[PDB]
Amino acid sequence: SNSSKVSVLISLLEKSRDLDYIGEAINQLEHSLQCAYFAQRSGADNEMVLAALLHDLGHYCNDMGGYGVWQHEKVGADYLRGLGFSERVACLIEGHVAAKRYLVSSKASYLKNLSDASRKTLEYQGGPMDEGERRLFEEREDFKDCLKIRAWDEKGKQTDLKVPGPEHYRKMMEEHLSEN
Ligand SMILES: [Fe+3]
Ligand SMILES: [Fe+3]
Repeated sequence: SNSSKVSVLISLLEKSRDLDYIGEAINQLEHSLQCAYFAQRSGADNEMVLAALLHDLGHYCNDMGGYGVWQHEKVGADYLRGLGFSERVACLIEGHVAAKRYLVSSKASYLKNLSDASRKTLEYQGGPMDEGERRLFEEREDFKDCLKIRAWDEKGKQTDLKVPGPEHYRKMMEEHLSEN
């Protein structure tokens, strides 16, 4: 079914509120919700919103500071592939880490924009990209969308911010599973 797959996701999400914040300022649920809030606010399609909603899903579905889970972009992507999510949502989520490594190596002042948690994890994710590694990232057809998502992940750290719950994105997740 599709109503149960999303019922597991919303269950996985709501339980992140009870976790260890992984060094951030808001719990892992508000971080997920604010990203989807900023994604939907920009007028982006449903695929971009869901990707931002589940970009750090690999932190609590199964070693980094500890400020997170190893390959949380890969683990989070693989988990959604099993549910039937599109490859676009998978790669956008899997490329959210590489998006930061690109922005840091490109913008000489992007490190300050980073959270304390995200900066510490960079020393586990590969640090600043080399000259040749950022070459391949720019070759991606979703090179634009990957940078927009990471911008929402850095912006989604607000403490005094009201954001719709996971139930607001339930219908969006159900319709997405039907298209695939
Ligand atoms: Fe992340
Ligand atoms: Fe994040």
